[PDB]
Amino acid sequence: PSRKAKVKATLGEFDLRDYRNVEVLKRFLSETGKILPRRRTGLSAKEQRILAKTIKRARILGLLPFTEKLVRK
Amino acid sequence: MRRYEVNIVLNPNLDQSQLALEKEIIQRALENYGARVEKVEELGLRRLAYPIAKDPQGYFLWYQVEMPEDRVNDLARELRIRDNVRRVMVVKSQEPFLANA
Amino acid sequence: PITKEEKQKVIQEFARFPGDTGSTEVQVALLTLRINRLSEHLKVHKKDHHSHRGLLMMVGQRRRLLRYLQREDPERYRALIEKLGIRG
Amino acid sequence: KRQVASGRAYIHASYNNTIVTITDPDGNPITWSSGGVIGYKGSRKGTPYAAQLAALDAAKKAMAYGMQSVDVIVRGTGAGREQAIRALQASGLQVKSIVDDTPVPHNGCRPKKKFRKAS
RNA sequence: GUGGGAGAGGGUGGUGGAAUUCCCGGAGUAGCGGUGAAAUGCGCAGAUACCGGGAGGAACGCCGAUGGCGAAGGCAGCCACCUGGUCCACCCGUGACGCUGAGGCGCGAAAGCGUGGGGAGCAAACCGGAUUAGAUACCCGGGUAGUCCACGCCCUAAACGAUGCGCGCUAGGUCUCUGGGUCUCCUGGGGGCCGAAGCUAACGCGUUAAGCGCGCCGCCUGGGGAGUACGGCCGCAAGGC
Ligand SMILES: [K+]
Ligand SMILES: [K+]
Ligand SMILES: [K+]
Ligand SMILES: [K+]
Ligand SMILES: [Mg+2]
Ligand SMILES: [Mg+2]
Ligand SMILES: [Mg+2]
Ligand SMILES: [Mg+2]
Ligand SMILES: [Mg+2]
Ligand SMILES: [Mg+2]
Ligand SMILES: [Mg+2]
Ligand SMILES: [Mg+2]
Ligand SMILES: [Mg+2]
Ligand SMILES: [Mg+2]
Ligand SMILES: [Mg+2]
Ligand SMILES: [Mg+2]
Ligand SMILES: [Mg+2]
Ligand SMILES: [Mg+2]
Ligand SMILES: [Mg+2]
Ligand SMILES: [Mg+2]
Ligand SMILES: [Mg+2]
Ligand SMILES: [Mg+2]
Ligand SMILES: [Mg+2]
Ligand SMILES: [Mg+2]
Ligand SMILES: [Mg+2]
Ligand SMILES: [Mg+2]
Ligand SMILES: [Mg+2]
Ligand SMILES: [Mg+2]
Ligand SMILES: [Mg+2]
Ligand SMILES: [Mg+2]
Ligand SMILES: [Mg+2]
Ligand SMILES: [Mg+2]
Ligand SMILES: [Mg+2]
Ligand SMILES: [Mg+2]
Ligand SMILES: [Mg+2]
Ligand SMILES: [Mg+2]
Ligand SMILES: [Mg+2]
Ligand SMILES: [Mg+2]
Ligand SMILES: [Mg+2]
Ligand SMILES: [Mg+2]
Ligand SMILES: [Mg+2]
Ligand SMILES: [Mg+2]
Ligand SMILES: [Mg+2]
Ligand SMILES: [Mg+2]
Ligand SMILES: [Mg+2]
Ligand SMILES: [Mg+2]
Ligand SMILES: [Mg+2]
Ligand SMILES: [Mg+2]
Ligand SMILES: [Mg+2]
Ligand SMILES: [Mg+2]
Ligand SMILES: [Mg+2]
Repeated sequence: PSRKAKVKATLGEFDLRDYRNVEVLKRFLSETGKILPRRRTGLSAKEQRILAKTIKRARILGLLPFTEKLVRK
Repeated sequence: MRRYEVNIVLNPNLDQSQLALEKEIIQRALENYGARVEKVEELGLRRLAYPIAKDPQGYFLWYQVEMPEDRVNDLARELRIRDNVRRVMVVKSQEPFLANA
Repeated sequence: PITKEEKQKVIQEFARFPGDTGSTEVQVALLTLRINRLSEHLKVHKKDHHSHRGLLMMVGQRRRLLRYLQREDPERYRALIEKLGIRG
Repeated sequence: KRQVASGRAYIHASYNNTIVTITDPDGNPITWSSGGVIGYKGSRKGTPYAAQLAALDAAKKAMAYGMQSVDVIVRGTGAGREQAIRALQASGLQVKSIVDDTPVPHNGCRPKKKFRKAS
């Protein structure tokens, strides 16, 4: 049910369309380089849709990873 | 005449002279396509999330400019000829969309 | 695209009177500008059909407006055709 | 005879066979084992017990090179992955980290008919 | 018209990473693969597994959904350019300029055809291995056209909501997309579920009508024969109407 914490509630004022801010977009990624779903981010439809393309831009720039490796399995 | 943002990631192993020459070529190409610069933010070398050109780091440059649209792509090609320049991304400027306000 | 300055230019050029923004002549002139722009866009990129359909719809709308003008006042109809250079 | 004393261990586990390859921290292999290395020949290679035997055999072969600490790397979803994990975990070799690095594509190539109804 | 809005709507160019295959090198040894179980196959000319580098083609993981867009087919990495449709607010302009639509014309998944190119993966036909009473199959190892691209044809479908288009009227509740606003909520457009009246043979439909009405087009008149024959038109052919 993802009752741990919401990324939006665990954050303050920030720009969703900013693709250069890495320390904020790192929080929206999972343990892997995948994009967190709606239940983890706690965003809306439009917010999630903008976040998707901004994360893709940050990945192409080389700031966010396309994929990572799971640890402690 | 639209407003754009240019992100240029190049080799962080360049010395000051080679970096100065690369930035000189960048400014010269911007003048050759009529790109009026409004501001600039040079973040320096930063750690990449994945190796680009066999290098775990990259030197970043950002330019907010205003230029005619018809040659925007035609400018991007000119910035990809330099072997030191390894990433060029041009994005139309957009107003910030703030969340949790 | 079509900026606001060109739109206001053609509107004030084909306005029946200062303030008129929706008369038949203004609509036909705007449709003609859009049609010429789309034809110049479709000379190249000739594989685009979804915009070709919009071109067909604009042509039909302009033809219907010109038919209405022909029915009501043929003088302004001939004047509009002479100013825009339509019908070949 | 290299005396590595610290390396990595790749475990390629499939529904038909599980193979363990012990390499150096740079990826170059030293020794390895699988279900075919053990007396098992046919389908018995896709067995968790066979995977345990292969892991222990590769571990004992790595003992010849005097290796103590390992970094396990897991690839592929097959019967016997966790059994090989538990075999290498208590085999004299110190397991420092377990990493699942199964290569997942971004829907690039078309799979076989056996793996169709997907992309 | 003015000012705003959202979108995998379309076309062109460029560009990103993961993966598969192949090649080069390093390291390394007795099998890998595959199945209910096996064999063909590949491996001492050193495979499989591992690391690094290179090439190439094709498709875009998470986001992603019961979601969005389009007239339908259909559209899913990213960036730029060109471009279509659409919604809302203001009540601003024209002043019935509207609806439908036989023909005509254009678009039209996949497969197929022509020319040229491309060809990694997949894979009709086919070459084999198994299975079986037999296996011209399901299973397994290979593999051509093709899938891909450009241009030109082909007009088919479970082309499906099995529900033609437009307008008006007729209880609501709830979920959601997207605006606007006095932003508990109201209002507009779109996508779902449950249901008033009502309809239906029933299942079910029910402000996204299959309800109540109106306008216009298409089509049906028992089944097989048969979407066959003949004729005509179109098509290089396959064939289609
Ligand atoms: K053999
Ligand atoms: K849908
Ligand atoms: K050929
Ligand atoms: K609102
Ligand atoms: Mg370069
Ligand atoms: Mg096996
Ligand atoms: Mg699009
Ligand atoms: Mg080799
Ligand atoms: Mg083989
Ligand atoms: Mg082979
Ligand atoms: Mg042999
Ligand atoms: Mg030999
Ligand atoms: Mg291989
Ligand atoms: Mg490699
Ligand atoms: Mg090739
Ligand atoms: Mg999905
Ligand atoms: Mg729609
Ligand atoms: Mg469909
Ligand atoms: Mg009025
Ligand atoms: Mg009046
Ligand atoms: Mg119509
Ligand atoms: Mg018709
Ligand atoms: Mg077709
Ligand atoms: Mg086709
Ligand atoms: Mg062909
Ligand atoms: Mg060919
Ligand atoms: Mg094959
Ligand atoms: Mg086959
Ligand atoms: Mg056979
Ligand atoms: Mg039988
Ligand atoms: Mg027999
Ligand atoms: Mg081949
Ligand atoms: Mg042929
Ligand atoms: Mg359907
Ligand atoms: Mg229908
Ligand atoms: Mg029927
Ligand atoms: Mg509604
Ligand atoms: Mg119901
Ligand atoms: Mg009733
Ligand atoms: Mg009932
Ligand atoms: Mg309807
Ligand atoms: Mg109705
Ligand atoms: Mg009869
Ligand atoms: Mg019949
Ligand atoms: Mg009949
Ligand atoms: Mg037929
Ligand atoms: Mg026929
Ligand atoms: Mg005939
Ligand atoms: Mg003929
Ligand atoms: Mg035939
Ligand atoms: Mg035939």
